[PDB]
Amino acid sequence: KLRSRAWFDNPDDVDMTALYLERYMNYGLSQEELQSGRPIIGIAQTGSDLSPCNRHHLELAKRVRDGVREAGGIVIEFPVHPIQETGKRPTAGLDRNLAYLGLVEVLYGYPLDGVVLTIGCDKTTPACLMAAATVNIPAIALSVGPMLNGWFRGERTGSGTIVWKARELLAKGEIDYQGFVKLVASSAPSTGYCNTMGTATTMNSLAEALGMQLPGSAAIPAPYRDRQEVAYLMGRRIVEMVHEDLKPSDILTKEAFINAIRVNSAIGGSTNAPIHLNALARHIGVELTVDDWQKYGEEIPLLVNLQPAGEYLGEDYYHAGGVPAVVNQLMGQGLIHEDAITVNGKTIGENCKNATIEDGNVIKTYDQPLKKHAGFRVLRGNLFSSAIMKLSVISDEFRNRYLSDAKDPNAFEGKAVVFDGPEDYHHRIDDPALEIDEHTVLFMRGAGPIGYPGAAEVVNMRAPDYLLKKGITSLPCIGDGRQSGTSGSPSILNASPEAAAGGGLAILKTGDRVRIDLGRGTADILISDEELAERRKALEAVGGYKYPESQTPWQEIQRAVIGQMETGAVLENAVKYQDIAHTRGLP
Amino acid sequence: KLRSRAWFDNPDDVDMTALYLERYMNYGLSQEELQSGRPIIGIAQTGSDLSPCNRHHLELAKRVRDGVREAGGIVIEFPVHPIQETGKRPTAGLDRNLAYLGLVEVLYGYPLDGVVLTIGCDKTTPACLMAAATVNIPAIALSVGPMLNGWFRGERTGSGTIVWKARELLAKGEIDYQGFVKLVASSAPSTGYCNTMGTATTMNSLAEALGMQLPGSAAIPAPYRDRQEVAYLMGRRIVEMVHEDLKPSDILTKEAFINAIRVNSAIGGSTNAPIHLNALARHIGVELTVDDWQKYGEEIPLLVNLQPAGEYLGEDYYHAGGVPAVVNQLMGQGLIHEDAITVNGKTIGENCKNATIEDGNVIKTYDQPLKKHAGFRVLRGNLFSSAIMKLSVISDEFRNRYLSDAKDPNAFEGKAVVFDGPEDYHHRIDDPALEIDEHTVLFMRGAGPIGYPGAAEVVNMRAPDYLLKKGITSLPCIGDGRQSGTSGSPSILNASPEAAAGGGLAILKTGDRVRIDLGRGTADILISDEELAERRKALEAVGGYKYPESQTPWQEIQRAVIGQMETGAVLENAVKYQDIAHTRGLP
Amino acid sequence: KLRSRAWFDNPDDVDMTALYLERYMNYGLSQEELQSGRPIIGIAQTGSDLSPCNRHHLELAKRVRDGVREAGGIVIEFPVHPIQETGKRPTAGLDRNLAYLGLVEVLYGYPLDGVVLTIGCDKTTPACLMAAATVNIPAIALSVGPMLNGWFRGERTGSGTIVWKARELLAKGEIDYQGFVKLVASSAPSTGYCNTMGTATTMNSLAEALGMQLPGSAAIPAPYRDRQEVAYLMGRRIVEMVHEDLKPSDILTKEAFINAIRVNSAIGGSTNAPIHLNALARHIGVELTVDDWQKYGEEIPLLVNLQPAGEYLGEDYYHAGGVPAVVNQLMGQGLIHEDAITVNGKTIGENCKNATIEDGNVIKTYDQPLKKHAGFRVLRGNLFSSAIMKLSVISDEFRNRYLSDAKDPNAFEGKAVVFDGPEDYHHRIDDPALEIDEHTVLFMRGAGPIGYPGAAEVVNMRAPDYLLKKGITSLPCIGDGRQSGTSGSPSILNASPEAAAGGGLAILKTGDRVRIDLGRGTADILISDEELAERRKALEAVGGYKYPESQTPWQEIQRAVIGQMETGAVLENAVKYQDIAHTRGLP
Ligand SMILES: [Cl-]
Ligand SMILES: [Cl-]
Ligand SMILES: [Cl-]
Ligand SMILES: [Cl-]
Ligand SMILES: [Cl-]
Ligand SMILES: [Cl-]
Ligand SMILES: [Cl-]
Ligand SMILES: [Cl-]
Ligand SMILES: [Zn+2]
Ligand SMILES: [Zn+2]
Ligand SMILES: [Zn+2]
Repeated sequence: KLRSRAWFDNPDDVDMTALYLERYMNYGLSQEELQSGRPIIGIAQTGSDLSPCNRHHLELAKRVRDGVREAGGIVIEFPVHPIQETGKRPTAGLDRNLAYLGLVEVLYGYPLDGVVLTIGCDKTTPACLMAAATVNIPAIALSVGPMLNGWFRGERTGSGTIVWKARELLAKGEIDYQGFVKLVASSAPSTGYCNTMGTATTMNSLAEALGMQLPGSAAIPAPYRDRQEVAYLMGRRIVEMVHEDLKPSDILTKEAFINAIRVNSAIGGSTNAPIHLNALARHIGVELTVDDWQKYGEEIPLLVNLQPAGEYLGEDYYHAGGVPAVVNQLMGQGLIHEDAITVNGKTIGENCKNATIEDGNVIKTYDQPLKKHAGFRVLRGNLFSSAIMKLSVISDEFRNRYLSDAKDPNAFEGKAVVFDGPEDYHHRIDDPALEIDEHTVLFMRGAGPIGYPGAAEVVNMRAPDYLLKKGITSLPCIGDGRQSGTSGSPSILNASPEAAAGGGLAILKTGDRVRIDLGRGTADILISDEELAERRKALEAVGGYKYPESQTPWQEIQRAVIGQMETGAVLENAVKYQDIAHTRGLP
Repeated sequence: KLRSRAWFDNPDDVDMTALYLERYMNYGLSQEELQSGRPIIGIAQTGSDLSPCNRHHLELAKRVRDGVREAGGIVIEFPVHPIQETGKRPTAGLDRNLAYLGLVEVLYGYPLDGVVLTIGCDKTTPACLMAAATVNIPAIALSVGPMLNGWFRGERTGSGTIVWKARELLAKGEIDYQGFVKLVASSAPSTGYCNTMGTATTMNSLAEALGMQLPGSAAIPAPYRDRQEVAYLMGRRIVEMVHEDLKPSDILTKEAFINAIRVNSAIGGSTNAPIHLNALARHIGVELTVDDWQKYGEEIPLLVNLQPAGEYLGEDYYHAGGVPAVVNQLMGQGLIHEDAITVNGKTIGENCKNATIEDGNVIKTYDQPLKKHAGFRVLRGNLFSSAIMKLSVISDEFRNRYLSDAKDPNAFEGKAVVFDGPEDYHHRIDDPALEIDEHTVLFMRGAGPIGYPGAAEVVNMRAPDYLLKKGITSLPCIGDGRQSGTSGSPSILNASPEAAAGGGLAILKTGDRVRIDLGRGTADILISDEELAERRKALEAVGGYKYPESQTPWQEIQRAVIGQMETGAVLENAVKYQDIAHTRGLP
Repeated sequence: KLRSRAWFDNPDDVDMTALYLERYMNYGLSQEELQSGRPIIGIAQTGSDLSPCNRHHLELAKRVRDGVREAGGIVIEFPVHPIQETGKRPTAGLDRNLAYLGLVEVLYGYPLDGVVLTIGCDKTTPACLMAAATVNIPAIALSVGPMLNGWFRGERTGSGTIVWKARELLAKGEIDYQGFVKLVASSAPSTGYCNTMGTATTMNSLAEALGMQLPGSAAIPAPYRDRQEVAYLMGRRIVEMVHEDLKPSDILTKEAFINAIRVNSAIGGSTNAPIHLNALARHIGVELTVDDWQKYGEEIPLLVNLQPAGEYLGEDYYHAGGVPAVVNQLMGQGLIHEDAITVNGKTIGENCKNATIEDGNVIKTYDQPLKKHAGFRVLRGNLFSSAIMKLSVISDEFRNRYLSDAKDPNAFEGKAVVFDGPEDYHHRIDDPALEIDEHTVLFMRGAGPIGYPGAAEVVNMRAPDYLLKKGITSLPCIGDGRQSGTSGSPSILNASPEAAAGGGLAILKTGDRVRIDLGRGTADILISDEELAERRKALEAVGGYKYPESQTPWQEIQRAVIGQMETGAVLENAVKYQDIAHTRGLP
């Protein structure tokens, strides 16, 4: 019944059994350990020098080993392909699908009965969970946790968030280029990932909300001894999960994805969460669209008072009660599917029914929330088939300026300024010839999965310095790229199809009038449908949208099969491989 | 001039520089270390629990770190995707190209000025060297080394080789199925890779002969303290190589490949060496064909008395003088390109001019060799466009039986028995209905890069047990797969194109007369050219050669671009990416 | 000039040089590394499973190694004998002198040119510094740092301090015996030592004030990446200190001890600091008495607002500016000997001249201090030749009750209740027959270096529960033992000579009137000098003071040479060994 026995204890094939035993005993494992029906537990290790965010997982694996051994298993630790958001060029999103490919190969083709997935930095959570979904042997995820709180002259400084606030304090002469480095260094005072509500905190929280972590695990800061005890408890549990055959497909049900969509809104989750969870849904065989994110999550209020939306940081999120406290608030409104089973063998409802808010400054009750209507809205129209807007970081300046007109409520119109990539933007934003005022919507195209190739976090553009000196902070930002989860920009992201894939962004000229109507969920460049096909005819004639040639073999290989962000930016030909450890391997 | 400064010390982009610094300082590296022009040295780490052969590299990296620090560099250790020959299913050759892809992405897209490649198990050497070739920043390779000698009742037992000798001592009732495990376990008495002249010993020796290791490094057994001192010396040297900009393209010249072809013959190298070095040649932009292997290497004699061809093991190879002693014997005949520069900054001729044979039982002089004419012969004909034959392991039983006829010298004819994969063979070999005698040539088809998908080491087939009980040991083996380097079978391997790619093997019927003529280098099934196209017409009509559907996304992705073993079984669309760290990234 | 060459590079003795080289090369060190005049740097490692407080030093040593290698040295890491305050029975003070003995043997008898001392838990700081003082090769100390702040329902909880507050919240029915464990576990949320102003924080701060750490090093919490960068900087510096021959005797001058006495008062240092620094003074050959502590430190105000005296914890102490900020406040009053050289090669005055208070809630200015007159007073009389009183934790309840009488200001009298050890006290304190009221001074005898043997932290006795239920919290505590540095008890400690050494405590009967006069610095049992010798005659006649027989060989060996706490509780025959690396070895 244990698939590892086909390698280490196969009486029908004496020759090959002796071959695997010989190699896997050369650092002291005994024949009896490998031939006594003990679960072989992989640790999918994401920590290294090259991934500082996840590096503490090298130490946490020691506690995992204690739990596995004690429970009767054997650990085989092995590496996941490196991903690092602050490091990989041109973009670390290029590499989520590559790490997925390799991890599928290890889980499928080696004698592993179960796996501990070490998650942390932005894309390691989906890469690990996607591969676990495809192979579908029992799997449990362990967050490494955020860095400790940053401290600067008595105030909390958040990683990532302090950058966008210092990039406006530097571009206004109020901060030099040397003290800019000190204010940023203060925000990374320990090991762990981003300590704001960035993509990493989002995805690790959602991994718990999905049922893939022990309750309370996601929020624990990396240097806390609580993280080390949880690592041990997961080592014990994954062995029992093997005996129970508790698989990702048993846990990652539609109602688990619904719980995660609603927790995402309540915690202020990143605009990257729909990309990664739609990816995961497809790889486990559950249907989940961008429209589901609006349907289940748009009207959920924001409860977690964390930067960039709020004031506090990861340590405070943990002390306040973390994911269980958030789930418990949603349970009080009947907005949690409480019977969804989780890795610890209990339902999310049983795990969270007694979770209280332990700090009311950091986590708000549902009825007195931090902000209402904090989910995602999907915008459609001639600009793109889908894009989403981060409603949780709309400020009162943005609300009072743009969303306050009696002629057209919850809607605005303005002039469009288009940049073709982040380099084009960084060379034209401060250019006074552009005449960027209070009625301008900046566009960023060519930054999607195929165009960049990435996709890259380049949409949260800053206003020109002649507008930031007058007092205009945030401006409408729309693009076919992404943004950092730590961004407090209420941008219109993830436009699908991208420009390089025939999206309407490809034919937008700077100076065209555009109308973003959040009420009717539309996003159109105000032009003729006749002139629309004329711009597209001239495009196909002069060769399609222009974007850089591939620079590596993987760039080229991935560009030929990758789909759009709307559906997870997955390798499209990989999705047919379902439950491959048990369906012999699938089409 | 150091490419790492674009990440850690880029005054034009203050924002992003602060971002990389923040993350890479969170385990204690100082700003000064990262912003003082110090070479950033990657360690491409191949050791893990999942790769027992290479696992000691986790410990060797400590000595590498000492050398890099002392020389003024900074180490960033990161993982290579796991490959393990005794472990990966269905074949570890499926994963050489996947590890290549990921390592290209790390070297190209991270702030690395140079890299230490940790090599060992069969495919880690080419995977690491291929990726280093594509990116072409300074790189040095470190072998982990073989396991210690096996000992069984006073005799040396070799890993891999003891299996083929116990698989014939078990299939003849002279060894049970429990004592079979003990005789094999004795051959793996420490950490390290195979201690015979297998693929790992071959490829690690060739890496030194190519100029990519310090002289004397390849042969050192893994547990020897000499291995730890060499690791430190390489850490020092890679930093100097960065200052000198000594690149793989400077070292991997045509004449380096010629030196390796000739060292391969002298050491008894594996039939997998042409696949991996033709791959490496293409990835560095040097021309190298299977015909070059015959042209430069066929007539070189066998000098190393190691199992499977000979008697001794890896420790003895090291004590006898290792690669330098072999090179020095070839230098005495003027058969080494002595001016080829190597990683230590000296030519291979200067490194080896004083290397002596220290044990004459283990390494023979050129003039009194162990065997003559020990290289590869290329066979062509209607069976395949190319295949090679391992001349160094032809026994006197094989020579006296097959290669001793006055009607046709150095040639034989016989009946063909075809198996479609290793499973078909293991179900028909002992079948008495086959009537396999002294005039039978067994064929193995469907085992190539696309068919298996692998390719897999399945050609060294054993004779039926009714022939092994009479006294017939080795039989002619021909196929479109590979064999283990530890095999003493003089097989005809690496047939290109494979059956699944339209090779002549696809239309061979069991019972057809075949003629292998080593004199004229031909290999034909004795049939009509008219009937040849008829069998092929019926094939294309009934759908092509049959082989398993892909089981994973990577299997499918790789099958669409992988080429044939004749030209390295590389990803064909990857070869256009040349010197991509300096040519901006290449087409 | 490097003493390590007598081992590794001694041309006069070829035989023995080859012997040491052979052994120390067996894990890969080269002959050239050991025979090229490179400083051999020991790391005196105090971390282990058995010493949780110091265990992170096992990880910090990696950064130390980077700095030593980079600077041109070689690291030899070796262990210090385990000491652990929360762990060793019957007392961890028994083992400070044993760790000292062993570390002297390593530094003196091995080829070490310099040493990094890893300090942390209470007694590792003096044990390491004492041994470094005796041998006197260049030495630098590295604190591991405190644990992170404890958090319980929105409030800071300190390790050790939360115990004394929960031992009074448990002994009053307001806390059960299970929730008692949770409130204490919250105070230890990471690796590191006690996060209050306990003995560890005291001694590590004083090690910096003495000049034995890089400026700013003492206060850094253990999990902060700042700790890892400082570890690296010390590895670099110790190599330069070897070239400069900057020795403990150059740094630990009388004026360094004066700086530490005054910093001790300003930070609220533990009553154990005089024991350990008088020990260190004697081992380096500087004169320092308990009277010096009063003379130089009594009138210094308390500036650090840390538990137990104040509100904050170790992280806040670091953010506020740590030791340099405290030194800078004392410099502003001319109370620092600013020209005392420190390990980094600069004077303490140059290192601290620009150190500012960064959080005014945590560190107070000298002129608006937290409390005045916060040092130690020495009490003498017929009870003991010396004892000290912790003036920084005298509460207003203690001040208003006891130190507020017009008949005798700053003085009190009361009834004496004597317990013979902690076991006797724990069996009699709550006994209602004792009738303990507002005019009772509790005594603890038999707890000194010889009696316990310890000495043990047993003097901070709690009031009976019938007094704690009425409202009487703190009572006068006097004894020949110690107390925890985390104690907010204004006790009279360290009585010398102890009862078991003939101190006046040995003849004190319960019920005797005693008069503690802090004004005249006297402490007498109000009895006749005639009756005093009568009680002592009856003692010597009936055999001396009673105390347990030795339980281990070390207990017995130490009892025969150990002196009293007044003079450091050192091995008295060890003090004559001065500068033994250079004076051939001393008498
Ligand atoms: Cl690993
Ligand atoms: Cl905090
Ligand atoms: Cl619902
Ligand atoms: Cl690694
Ligand atoms: Cl041997
Ligand atoms: Cl030649
Ligand atoms: Cl140690
Ligand atoms: Cl003074
Ligand atoms: Zn990250
Ligand atoms: Zn191997
Ligand atoms: Zn301690």
